[PDB]
Amino acid sequence: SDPSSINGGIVVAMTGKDCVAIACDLRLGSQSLGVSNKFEKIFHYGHVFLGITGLATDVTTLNEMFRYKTNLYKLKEERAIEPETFTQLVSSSLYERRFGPYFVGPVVAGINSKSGKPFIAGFDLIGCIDEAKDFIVSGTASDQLFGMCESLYEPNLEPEDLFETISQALLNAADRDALSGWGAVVYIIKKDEVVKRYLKMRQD
Amino acid sequence: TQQPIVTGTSVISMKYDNGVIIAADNLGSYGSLLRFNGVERLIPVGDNTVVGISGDISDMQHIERLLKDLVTENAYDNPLADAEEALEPSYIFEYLATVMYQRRSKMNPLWNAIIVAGVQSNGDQFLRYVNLLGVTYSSPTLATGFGAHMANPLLRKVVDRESDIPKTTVQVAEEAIVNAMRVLYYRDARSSRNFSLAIIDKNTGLTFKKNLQVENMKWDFAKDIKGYGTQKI
Amino acid sequence: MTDRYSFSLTTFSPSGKLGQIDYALTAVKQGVTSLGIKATNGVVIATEKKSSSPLAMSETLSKVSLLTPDIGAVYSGMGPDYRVLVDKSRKVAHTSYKRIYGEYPPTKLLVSEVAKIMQEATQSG
Amino acid sequence: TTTLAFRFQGGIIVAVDSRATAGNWVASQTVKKVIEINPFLLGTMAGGTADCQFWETWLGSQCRLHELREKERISVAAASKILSNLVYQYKGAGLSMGTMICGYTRKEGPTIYYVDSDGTRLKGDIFCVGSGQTFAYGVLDSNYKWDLSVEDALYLGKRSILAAAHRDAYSGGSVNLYHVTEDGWIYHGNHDVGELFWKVKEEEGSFNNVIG
Amino acid sequence: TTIVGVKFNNGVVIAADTRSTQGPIVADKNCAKLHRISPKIWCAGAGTAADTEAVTQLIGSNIELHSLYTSREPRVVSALQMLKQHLFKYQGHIGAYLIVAGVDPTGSHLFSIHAHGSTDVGYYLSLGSGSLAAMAVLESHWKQDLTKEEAIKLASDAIQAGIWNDLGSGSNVDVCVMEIGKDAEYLRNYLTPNVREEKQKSYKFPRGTTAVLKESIVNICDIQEE
Amino acid sequence: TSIMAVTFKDGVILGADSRTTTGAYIANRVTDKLTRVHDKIWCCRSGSAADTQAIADIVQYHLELYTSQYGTPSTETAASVFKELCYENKDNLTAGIIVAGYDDKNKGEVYTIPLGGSVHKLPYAIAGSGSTFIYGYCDKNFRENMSKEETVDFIKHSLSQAIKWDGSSGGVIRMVVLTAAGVERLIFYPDEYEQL
Amino acid sequence: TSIMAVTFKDGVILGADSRTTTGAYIANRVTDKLTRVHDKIWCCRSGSAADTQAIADIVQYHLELYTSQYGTPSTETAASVFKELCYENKDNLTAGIIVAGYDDKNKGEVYTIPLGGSVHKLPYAIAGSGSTFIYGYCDKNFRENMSKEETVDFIKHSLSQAIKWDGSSGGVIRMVVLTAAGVERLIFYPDEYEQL
Amino acid sequence: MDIILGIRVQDSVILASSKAVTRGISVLKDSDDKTRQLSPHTLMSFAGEAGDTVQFAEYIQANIQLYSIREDYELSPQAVSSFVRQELAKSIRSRRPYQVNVLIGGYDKKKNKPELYQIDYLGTKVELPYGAHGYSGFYTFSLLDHHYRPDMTTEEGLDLLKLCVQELEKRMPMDFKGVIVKIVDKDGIRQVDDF
Amino acid sequence: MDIILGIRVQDSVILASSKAVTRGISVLKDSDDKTRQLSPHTLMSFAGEAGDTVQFAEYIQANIQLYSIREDYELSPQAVSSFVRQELAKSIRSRRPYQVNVLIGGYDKKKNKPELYQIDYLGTKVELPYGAHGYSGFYTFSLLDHHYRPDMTTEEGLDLLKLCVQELEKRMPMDFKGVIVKIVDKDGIRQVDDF
Amino acid sequence: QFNPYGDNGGTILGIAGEDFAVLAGDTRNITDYSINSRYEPKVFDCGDNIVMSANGFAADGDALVKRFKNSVKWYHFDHNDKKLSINSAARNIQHLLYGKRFFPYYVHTIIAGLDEDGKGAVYSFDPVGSYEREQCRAGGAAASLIMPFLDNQVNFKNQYEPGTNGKVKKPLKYLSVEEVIKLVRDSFTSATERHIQVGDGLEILIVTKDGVRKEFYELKRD
Ligand SMILES: [Mg+2]
Ligand SMILES: [Mg+2]
Ligand SMILES: [Mg+2]
Ligand SMILES: [Mg+2]
Ligand SMILES: [Mg+2]
Ligand SMILES: [Mg+2]
Repeated sequence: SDPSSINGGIVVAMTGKDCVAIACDLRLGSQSLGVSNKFEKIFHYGHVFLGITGLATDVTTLNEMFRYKTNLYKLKEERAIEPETFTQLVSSSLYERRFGPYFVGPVVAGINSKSGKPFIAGFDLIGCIDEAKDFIVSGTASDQLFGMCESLYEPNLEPEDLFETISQALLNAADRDALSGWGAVVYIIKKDEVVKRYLKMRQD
Repeated sequence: TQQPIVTGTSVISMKYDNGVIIAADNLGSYGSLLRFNGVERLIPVGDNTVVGISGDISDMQHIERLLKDLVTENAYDNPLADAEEALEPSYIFEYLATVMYQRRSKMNPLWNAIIVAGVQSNGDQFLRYVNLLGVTYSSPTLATGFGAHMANPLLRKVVDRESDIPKTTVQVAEEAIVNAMRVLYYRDARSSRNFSLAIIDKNTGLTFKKNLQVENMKWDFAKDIKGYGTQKI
Repeated sequence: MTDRYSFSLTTFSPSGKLGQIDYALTAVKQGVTSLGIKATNGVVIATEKKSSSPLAMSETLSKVSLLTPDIGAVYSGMGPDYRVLVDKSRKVAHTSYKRIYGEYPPTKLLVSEVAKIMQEATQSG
Repeated sequence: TTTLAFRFQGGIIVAVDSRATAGNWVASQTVKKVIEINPFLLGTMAGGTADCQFWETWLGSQCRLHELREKERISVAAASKILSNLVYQYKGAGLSMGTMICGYTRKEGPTIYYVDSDGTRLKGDIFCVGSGQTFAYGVLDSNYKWDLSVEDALYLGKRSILAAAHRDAYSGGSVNLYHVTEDGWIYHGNHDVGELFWKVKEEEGSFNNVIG
Repeated sequence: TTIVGVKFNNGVVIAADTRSTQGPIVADKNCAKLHRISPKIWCAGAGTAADTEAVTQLIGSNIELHSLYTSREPRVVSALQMLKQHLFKYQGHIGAYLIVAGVDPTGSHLFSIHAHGSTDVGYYLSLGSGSLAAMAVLESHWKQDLTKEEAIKLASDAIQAGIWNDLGSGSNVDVCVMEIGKDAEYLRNYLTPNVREEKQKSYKFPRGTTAVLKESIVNICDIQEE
Repeated sequence: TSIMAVTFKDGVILGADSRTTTGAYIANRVTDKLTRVHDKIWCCRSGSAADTQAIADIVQYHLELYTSQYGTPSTETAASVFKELCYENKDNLTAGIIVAGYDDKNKGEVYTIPLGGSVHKLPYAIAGSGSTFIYGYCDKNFRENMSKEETVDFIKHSLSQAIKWDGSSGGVIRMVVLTAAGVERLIFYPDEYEQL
Repeated sequence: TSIMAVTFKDGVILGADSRTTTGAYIANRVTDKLTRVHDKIWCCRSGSAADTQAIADIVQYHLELYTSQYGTPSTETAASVFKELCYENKDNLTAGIIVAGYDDKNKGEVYTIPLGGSVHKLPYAIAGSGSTFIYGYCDKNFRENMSKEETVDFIKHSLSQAIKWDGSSGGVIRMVVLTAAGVERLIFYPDEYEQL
Repeated sequence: MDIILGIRVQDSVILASSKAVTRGISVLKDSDDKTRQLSPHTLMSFAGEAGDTVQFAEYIQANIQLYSIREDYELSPQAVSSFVRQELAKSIRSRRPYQVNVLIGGYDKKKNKPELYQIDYLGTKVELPYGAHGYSGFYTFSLLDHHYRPDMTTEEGLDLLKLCVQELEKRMPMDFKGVIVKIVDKDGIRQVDDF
Repeated sequence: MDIILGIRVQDSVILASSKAVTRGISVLKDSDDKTRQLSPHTLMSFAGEAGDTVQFAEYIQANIQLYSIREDYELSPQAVSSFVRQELAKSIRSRRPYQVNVLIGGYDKKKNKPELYQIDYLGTKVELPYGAHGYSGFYTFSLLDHHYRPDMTTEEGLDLLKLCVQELEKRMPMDFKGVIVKIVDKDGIRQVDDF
Repeated sequence: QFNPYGDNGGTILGIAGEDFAVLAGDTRNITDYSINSRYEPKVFDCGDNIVMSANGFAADGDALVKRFKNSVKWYHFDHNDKKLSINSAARNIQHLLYGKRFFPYYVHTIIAGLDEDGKGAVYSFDPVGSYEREQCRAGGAAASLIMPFLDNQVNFKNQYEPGTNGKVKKPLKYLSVEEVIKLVRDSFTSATERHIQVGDGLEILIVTKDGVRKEFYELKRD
């Protein structure tokens, strides 16, 4: 009944020293029934990464929408969109549906190509921006993720240390949520290299 | 299950170095009608306890009779009724707390919030809360209804934790209480200017003050306020 | 009433000329001189305040106008046409950009939006 | 939840998962869903956890009183009916219960009774109860034979819970196995689903849809 | 949320806490609730957080265009009128509760605005879940002819009352001072009385702790030449 | 809310308390409920604050535009504009407005517009939650052609009682006097009117 | 319903209208709402007629049995019996009763028992739907130790206004005077009190 | 309607769909074909609210056939499924949404690969080796999880499908009157007339 | 439970009762016997709410068996049905009524006549040549109205019953997993093990 | 309509060591958005080396603890001052809770102590009396924030030994009382940061063969 918890799933993002990390589970379900273990929730438009939790049809729709908009942006601006600018575009786009919203929990992550500054941001379903220095969480196990991140996180982690921290935050949060899990992906993002890692986890 | 009809608003209280203070206004409201203007909502039990009651007045009057009966009963076959075996604040509270929880458990509550303020045999300050649900808690400052939202923040600036209690005199405590009552009169639509205040001190005993009034009020600044935005005249 | 001019007033002549555009350019030619120079660390735009009367307060007539905090504009030709274009340019900088991306448009894109408005007056009814 | 029990040549196999949830929140992964009524009788726990716990421990007390008075082991028929008659008295009040009362006696042989909080009492060969019951039934129905060995029957029960644990969001944690004989039940260990899944996937070649 | 506004001698000050919540969970511990409508007109918002930021940007955008059109610095009464007529039209469905303050050629001003479109004038105001705790402090210590230093002190003390006593408020105090004939000074994290203590343990993991199935390089670059 | 308007020999006086409540919380204790729609046409507001402010702002706009074209409007005209808004939008409004004004031809006039959007011209009018408690007092004490001082006393005493009994009313008593001489604002504090 | 009881120098007087309505229909226009529970202890009834009649009958029984054993009861005692019934059966009753009586030791006394079942001893009391409109008037005009003629005028004028504004009230004004001299019934007709 | 299954094997996609049409108390028909051919190598089965199912299916069919004529080209299964998803994603926020769940089984002639897409009425799309809608998955997925291999032949797929239908016929309360089975491969679409 | 039928022929009463037992989503059993023998020549089939059905049936069985021992005598079918009706008529105004419908098929050894009684959960009793509960009658009564004769043999009754079950299996949405058939005659009660 | 239940917030945590057990809980008591008390003890010594906390609706919580303490008293009277073992206490509490099955104590109960072999023990109850022995259990408002952290840091879930890459799990080595207290403090510090109902103070009761010891720590008061 509650649209934001029909399909399930989670996203988490963190900042480190000259790097950002964003991660998600792979589950799609119809309430109790598991339907897919390959439903990735992180997308990217150039060097800007977007994770989306919530109602899966809207997750797909918004990804297709932001691909649409960032492609036109690039043609007109003659440059790739930056994380700070994209964050405002997500906010704008969500609020235009103020009284008929997309049931989603977006998360932006990336590094500004000019300043080199790591950036993360979160939103509610209606467009309010949460721009945290440390971490952003979203999805059906957001409470669990808040608990994990709050204790595990420390500032200025190196890329390969940040990977371990965000991976353990996701995994243990997802294992305490019925509607999350069935696999996981972690992106480690530096100024000009991005590594994608699939994690081994319990399949129940 | 019922609904409150005639009601009393905030009861506020706090601990200080040698005892406790408790206060409550003299109004009995009938919805938005300020019906009864001479209602005493602080009820002393002996010379060491004062029970402050908010909420339904008919239930208050019932509780008042229970406490009156409790004193009578304690005196029966009790040569030390006015000495070692007198009623303690802790005895009076525990009795009320038992009654309140039993009544909620029969789905027929006494529609009240109660604060028992007093001083024990060994000189210790007693201050504890109980309500229609049977919920109980203690704190250096306690308040009911609107008092909880407006009085507590002010009273907590004087006594913020346990260690602030010995540093707080009766003059400072009474001042803080009287100011809180003024603030409640400004901001609570079901309050009155007239109130009662009781001090229970381990040295000077029970001082019960009736017919107090909120004074030193600021209203002059109202003359300059015009319209709701653009109006100048 | 109703605007019953739903057809183009600018059309191609046999020689391939768009007469009304050429004539508009003639009106620009008659206008007071304005100029622009780009430096390594800035740009300058300038024009003459041709006062219509000495009793007129020429400070109240702004030929050089702020469009955004980082963009400015100057003109040659018909002043009233310029004034309304500045109004439309300031608004379009907000509606079609700042209210979407949370920042002011780059120079080239605001220019693109102004150009689009001027193009439509060349084809619309 | 996923609980099953089935009769076969070597007695009864009882297999359950271990997960307990409050909404989407996983409260526990270590729930004991097989109640040990006594050394000879087992009960499964689905529906209300307290209701099953409380009343099946109580059932054990009634069974003990029976055999003290009658100097004879209580039948599975009689034991199950004590429970079903009890819950029928509470019908309407809101008890939530779906259980299999399992036992192996001389006069009956291996016997399973499905007992329900609406008062249902059914004797049967294969029962499967919980949010993941449909998944476990599939594996059971296609692989069940009366002449299964104790080793194969134990695996079938384990594999059927695993099937449910994988697909049903509210089933998982670990698998508890029991084998009920005439001389009493025998516990066959706690098996973490996380480790069991990968083990079964490799050895069996199943779950090709999942990347390991 | 706890937000206050206090008039003083030569201007007005507004303040706010920095906690935003979804239910009982703290979403952001250092949220910025002081919004800019124009350089010298600032407002603080309680209620639906998207609505408060959305309605302040829209009016702030239209105020800027109005300022350019009229060649005059924006007035607080204009922001007030535009906000209330927008909010009234949506009959409370836009859940923005604002305290609007600023200076303009007319003088210094302080208003409040409820979501249905009603407005109020005052020398001291408070809004949000911690407004009762804040108003208690304001009613206890406010006087006529406050100085700048006294008003900042009173405003932040009122926010502190909310921080400590209201569960909906917490973390830090943001302040913005708008004085006549001066630039408005935005004091982000004016007070910081809620720094977390050092943890007992470091939870940095040994490298190789997490099990990995696959690694790959993600192509973020565009299609290459040659 | 306790509001009233009373005609007298030299014109009309509007009176009001200053309390605005959200439930039992007093959101504003120094509210100005006497609002100006024209130089010598004012109104007292009761009901939804958002609605009555929205209506008053629209009326002020209408009377400003009327004045630019046709000169000073009558009090009747102002009441008609109020009525038109209240009647036509009765389904979506909660507004009880008293309109009071001074002409030189008509002198002091009072019109009351209750919830439905009907209009009633009266010698004096009372409204707001607190008015219920003073129907008896006002009926017994009102006289026509009172002096300025008598009318101030009548309003002060009336609203004093309304405040005393109604929890939704309180604070200061504001008044606005409308005569040929001009527009005079009066304020009376609790320490004054409570002892009456 | 409009009911009131007022203490004065020589004792106490109870006053009431005579209208009983079923919706907008006046089921009885000559009702006697002043009821006798003892020789010099009477009461005014408001709320459910069935409930207040049932209660009054039970109280009268209790005070009759009290008198047989312990002699004449006090007015306080009568009020306590009323309260006991109203408080203990609050869930199933809709009764607002004013109790008035005359002792020689205590003289005139008035107790009001509102819906909840609480008791309040007062110099005078007002109740019933029509009482809302005369809180202002009664507060301004009541004095302690009035004469019999002054108290009759006070009640007559008060209930006159309550009747004027409340549709649920009307008919005749009945009164019962309780003093050392005895029990006197008074009645006042519309043609008398309407012109006040 | 009720049960619709799908399985993608080595070289083909197999769709199984029930034959029963029940209007409340009576079974009105026991030979209903709950499928439409969108293009020569693309088949769509459907289940949901009465009327809406066929209306939606034929509407999609018309649109794909229109595209095929305009461009003289068959859209890929992926492209068709994306079109269908958008229509349903548009539909869910309409005045009256289409209450229709679909499976799209196609053979991509460019990639020489079978493809199976599962899309529910909300516009939730997933590519799968095997899929179902409604309660069908609850009974069948445990069998498919166990036996499925990506290198299965069409004959092995049909045998695994028979086992799934047998389990449905055993444990489901409703009588769905058997299934119509259709195979989609490089040669197009054909119906298995004995099942 | 679901379908229970009854038919009284020349010299016997035949009761047919479904074998399915469905708890919501799954069919838990497909061999359930929804009948109890009250006395050697009296059989009662039952359908209604879960738990209540068997509880009621066994309660009646115990009472009739108690009477049989006390008096050393078998009550007539009419007498047993009147006892059962009263129990249900008492039950309907209870705190929690038995939600159970029954058919009582008996052979009266005194009159040498078969007898079939239909009683619903309200205590509504009717003696019939053929009867049913729930929706069973809606499908079968038109066939029974046409073919029924009071002088039918037991074999002819079974054939007419097969035609009724076939119509049920065709038009009913639910799969009731066939029926258990039992015959009541002068020699007592026996089960037809192939149907 | 009268609602007999309320929510007083709070969070509790029980951890069983090898030869000890801890039961911790914050000292904040609340209704809605108000603080009732910054120090209202929630974890209680019930005698016989048993500690208990009934978190949730404080009235039902106090009632249950009071009745259990009373049960310990009468256990001594009736059975010759025999020590009530932790397993026996647990079963007794089930019957107290289930006694009100149809009008429940709206609390999540946890007890802690030592079993009859001297090893650490924690038992966890739902509102109607279903219970289980556990190694680790958080209860109340911030339970969902704390348990995943405990799975990772106490049971070493999802942690493997470096170099093996998922093949060898991190071994489950026993934790000292000093190590457990560190994890308890960090759990509540983190919970205080992200949950509005958690704060003010943390009171920990530690149970060993020597008896019951108390430790108090300040928490953030916002
Ligand atoms: Mg999981
Ligand atoms: Mg699962
Ligand atoms: Mg409105
Ligand atoms: Mg007042
Ligand atoms: Mg789908
Ligand atoms: Mg906190």
